[PDB]
Amino acid sequence: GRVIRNQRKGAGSIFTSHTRLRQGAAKLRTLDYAERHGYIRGIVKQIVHDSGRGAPLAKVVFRDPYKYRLREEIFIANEGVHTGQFIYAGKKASLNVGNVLPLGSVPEGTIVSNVEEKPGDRGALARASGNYVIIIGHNPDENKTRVRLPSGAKKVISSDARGVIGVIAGGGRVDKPLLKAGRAFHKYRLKRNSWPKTRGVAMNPVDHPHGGGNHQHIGKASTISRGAVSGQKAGLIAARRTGLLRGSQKTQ
Amino acid sequence: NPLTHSTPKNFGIGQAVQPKRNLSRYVKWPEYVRVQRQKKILSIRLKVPPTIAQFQYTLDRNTAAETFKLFNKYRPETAAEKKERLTKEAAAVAEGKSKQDASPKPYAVKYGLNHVVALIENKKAKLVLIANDVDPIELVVFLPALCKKMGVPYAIVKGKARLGTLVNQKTSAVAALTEVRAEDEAALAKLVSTIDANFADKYDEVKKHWGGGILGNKAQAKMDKRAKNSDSA
Amino acid sequence: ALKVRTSATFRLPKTLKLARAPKYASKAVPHYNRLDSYKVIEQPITSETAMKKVEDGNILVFQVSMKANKYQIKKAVKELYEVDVLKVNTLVRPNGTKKAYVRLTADYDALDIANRIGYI
Amino acid sequence: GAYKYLEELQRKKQSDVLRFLQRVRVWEYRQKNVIHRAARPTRPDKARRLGYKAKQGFVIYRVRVRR
Amino acid sequence: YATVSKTHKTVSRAYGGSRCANCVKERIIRAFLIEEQKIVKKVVKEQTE
RNA sequence: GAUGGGGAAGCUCCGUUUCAAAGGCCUGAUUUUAUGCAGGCCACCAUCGAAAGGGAAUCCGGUUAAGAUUCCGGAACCUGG
RNA sequence: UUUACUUAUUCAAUGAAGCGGAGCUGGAAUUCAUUUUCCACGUUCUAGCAUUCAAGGUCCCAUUCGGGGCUGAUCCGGGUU
Ligand SMILES: [K+]
Ligand SMILES: [Mg+2]
Ligand SMILES: [Mg+2]
Ligand SMILES: [Mg+2]
Ligand SMILES: [Mg+2]
Ligand SMILES: [Mg+2]
Ligand SMILES: [Mg+2]
Ligand SMILES: [Mg+2]
Ligand SMILES: [Mg+2]
Ligand SMILES: [Mg+2]
Ligand SMILES: [Mg+2]
Ligand SMILES: [Mg+2]
Ligand SMILES: [Mg+2]
Ligand SMILES: [Mg+2]
Repeated sequence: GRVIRNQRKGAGSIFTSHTRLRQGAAKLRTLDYAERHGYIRGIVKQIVHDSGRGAPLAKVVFRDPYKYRLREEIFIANEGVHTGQFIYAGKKASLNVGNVLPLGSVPEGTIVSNVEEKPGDRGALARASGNYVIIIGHNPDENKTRVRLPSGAKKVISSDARGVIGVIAGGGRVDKPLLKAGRAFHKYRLKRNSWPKTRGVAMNPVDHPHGGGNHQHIGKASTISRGAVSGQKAGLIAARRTGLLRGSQKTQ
Repeated sequence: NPLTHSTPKNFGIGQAVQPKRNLSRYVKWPEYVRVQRQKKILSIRLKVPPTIAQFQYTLDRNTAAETFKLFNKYRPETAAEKKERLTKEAAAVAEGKSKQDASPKPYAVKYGLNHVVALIENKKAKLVLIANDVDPIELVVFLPALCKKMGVPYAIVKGKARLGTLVNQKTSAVAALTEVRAEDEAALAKLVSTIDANFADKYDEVKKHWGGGILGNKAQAKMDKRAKNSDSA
Repeated sequence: ALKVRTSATFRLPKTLKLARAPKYASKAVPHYNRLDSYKVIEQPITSETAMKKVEDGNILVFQVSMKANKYQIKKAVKELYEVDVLKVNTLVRPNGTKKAYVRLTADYDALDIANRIGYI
Repeated sequence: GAYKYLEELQRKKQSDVLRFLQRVRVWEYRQKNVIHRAARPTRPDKARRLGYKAKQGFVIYRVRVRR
Repeated sequence: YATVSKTHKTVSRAYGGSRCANCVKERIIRAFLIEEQKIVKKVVKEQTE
C-alpha cells in the first residue's frame, strides 16, 4: 500500500541529475546557412572532463558569420581530436575525423558520432564513450541515409542530419571492474541518486511487489506485462524471453 | 587617389562576417501582425463558398471614381450646415408661421445598414454601394442577393472608410442613392448601367463559382514543377 | 512596408510618455518637515558616563530620533546649538531609543555648550 | 433592418458560408489569447438581443474554455 | 588592479599584460607566414586557370 | 519565485526565457526645449537565496564598573566626487 | 484500401539570416542551334587576424568640416525555417 521507489523517482525530488560540475549541454552547432550550403572552420581550444560523463568534451570556437564575436560550442570529443585542431562543419567539409558532415555527404561505411535524429537537433545518437554509428547506405530519392546504431538497430534518418566523423573518445571504459562500492559511489555521486539498489525481494510487501514471505522470493512471474500500471512494473517489463542468452543476436 | 586603395570584401561563407542586409522577410513580427497576415492567407487558402468571394470582385478604379464623384454631390449635412439650417428654419417659422418648410427638400446619400436594407426592401434605393471589407461579413453577405431580388442596382466597392468619408463617418459599410437630382439623373443612369453590367448581370454566374483554393508561393512553384515533370513529358 | 529593418527582431516602438498633469492635487497640503531639528534632537543624555564624556572628550550626548541619521543629527546640532560638529557616532540603546555621541570641533567646549543649554 | 437577416443566417450554421466563417474565426480565436477584448461583437444582432448597445460603457470580451 | 598605475599591469609590447612574449612572437610569425601563403595561393589559383 | 502565457469551478497550479511589440545610455542634430520626432550602438531578461562560499579599504598604544580593530592619541588605506 | 495537397492540428529550432522560384558566371551532352539538360557557384599545410553603413567605383549637393543615393553584395514572392 506504499508508493514504490521506481514510482517515487518520477517526482524528481532527490532523483534529479547532479549537474553542478557539468560543462554544459553537448550539442553540435545550430544548423545555419554556413553548414547547410558550405562549411565553417572552428578551432579545438580545450579537451576537458565532464562530470557524470565518460567521454571527454571538446570546446570548439567558431566565428559568428553575422556578428564580430566568437561562438564556443561544446562537442563530444571524438578519438584522435586534439587541441589546436581545425574542425570543419557543413555540407562541404572534408571527410576527416572530428568534422561534422551531413549523413548524405559521407560514403557508405563511414563511422560517425553525435548523430542527429532530425536535422538541426544538434546531436542525439552515439554520444556515449566509445560508441559510433555506421553509415550502411543512402536513398538519394526522398533523401534518407540508413545507419546502424550502437544497439545494432537499423535506422532511416534524413540525409540532412549531421554527425561527427569518428568514434566517441573514452572507449573501453566499462572494461575495467569498478572493484569497489566506493568507486560505484563516486561514479553515481556525479550522475544521480540511483545507487545503491535495495533488492525488492528484501523489502516488505508494502514497499514492493517482491516484498514479504518467509523466504526471499518473487512469488509470481517477474515478467511484467507492458500494459501493467505504475507500481506493478517491477522486474522484467514486457520481456520477450528470459534466461541466459545463448546463440546469436540480431533477430530479423 | 594614390593614398586610397580598393579592398573588396569576401562575403562568402567563412569570411568577412556578413554585412547588414534587408531581413524584413525574416522579421519576427508581433502576434497581431502575424495573426492578421495569416488570417488573410487562410481566407484564400480555404475554398470560399460562392456567397463570399463575390466580394473579391470590386468596382474598378475608373467606375469607382465616377461613382464617388456622383455620390460626393449628395453628402449629408454636417454639424455646421445643420446648425445653419436650424437657425434659418426656426427664426423664419417663428416670424412667419411657416409650416417648417423654410428649407428645400434634401438630396443626400442614404447610409446605415438597417436604413439601407429597409430602402432596398421598399424599392426606394436607386443605387446601393456595399463595402467589400465589412469585418463581420454576415452584415452584408445577403445584400447582393437582396438587391438582386428587389431589382436594386448594387456595386461591391472598395472601402468602408471611403463610404464613411462619403457620409461624414469613419466607416459606413453601405451607401445608397434613393433620389437623385435632375441634372445628375443621366449620370446616375449611365453609372447604374455600368454597375449592373459588372455586378447584377453577373450575379447568377458568380453564385456558382467557389473562391479561394489559391496556393502559396512555394506550393505553387512545387505544383508547377510537378506538372512540368509528370504532365508535360 | 518597404523599409530595410536590417534586424529580424521587432521591438516595441518608442512613443511619447507624457508627464502627469493632474486635475487635482493628490494630498492638497504638503506635510511639514517630518524630521526637523527639534525632534531630531529629543533631549540630552545626562548619565554620569555621558557627563564625563561631555567634560573630558568634548562630546555632547543626546537622545535622538530613531529615524534620524548622522547627517540629520549633525545638521540639527549645528542649527540648534550654533556649533560645528567634528564627528557623530550613533547607537541604538537596549531600550529602543537612539543615543548620539556628537564630538564638536576643537573651537567649541562641550562643557560650555552643556552649561548654556541647561544641564551640567 | 439587417439584424433579422443576421438572426436567420446565423441559424444556418452548417451552410457553406457559415462553415467557412466558423473555420476562419475559430482559427483566429485560437491564435489570440484565451481571454481577450473584442473590438466589436461578432454577432451584433445577438448582442442586441442579449442587451448590448453600441455606446460607451458596453464591452465585449472573447473567452476560450476547455470542453 | 584599479589602484595601481598602468605600468604595473602591462608590458611594453604588442599584447602587454594579455599574452606572453613567446605567444606574441608566435602570433607574429603565424600572421606573416599565413598572409604570404595566402598571396602565393591566390597567384597559384590565378595561374592554374 | 512574479511577469508574458497556459491549466484549474476556485483557493490557486505550471513554468523562469519560456509561442511577449519585455530597453535605456551614448550622442550628431534638436538646441521654436540638448528634447519626442529624428543620424547612429547594444539584452535569449524581474526578484529572493550564504553574519562559514565570492567580496574595496585599519593598525598600534591607551582608556571603562561595564564598550572597543567602533572611543581617545598617533599613523594609514579604500570608494565616490 | 492506397495515395496525393496544405491552411486546421501536431513536433522542433532560431537574436525567426539567407527559404522558394528565376538570373549571372565556371569546365559538360545536343538542339527545331528558338529552346532543352547536369553540377558547382569567393573559405582546408599552420592554436595569427577578420567588427565602425567596408574600402573602391559612380552620381547628386556643398564647400574649408562633407553628407546622401546606386553599386560593391543579381531580380521577384514578404511563407522565419
Ligand atoms: K515476496
Ligand atoms: Mg546492482
Ligand atoms: Mg542490492
Ligand atoms: Mg525485512
Ligand atoms: Mg503489493
Ligand atoms: Mg504481482
Ligand atoms: Mg525473512
Ligand atoms: Mg553603529
Ligand atoms: Mg468603444
Ligand atoms: Mg510558481
Ligand atoms: Mg541577495
Ligand atoms: Mg564570507
Ligand atoms: Mg568586553
Ligand atoms: Mg580614531
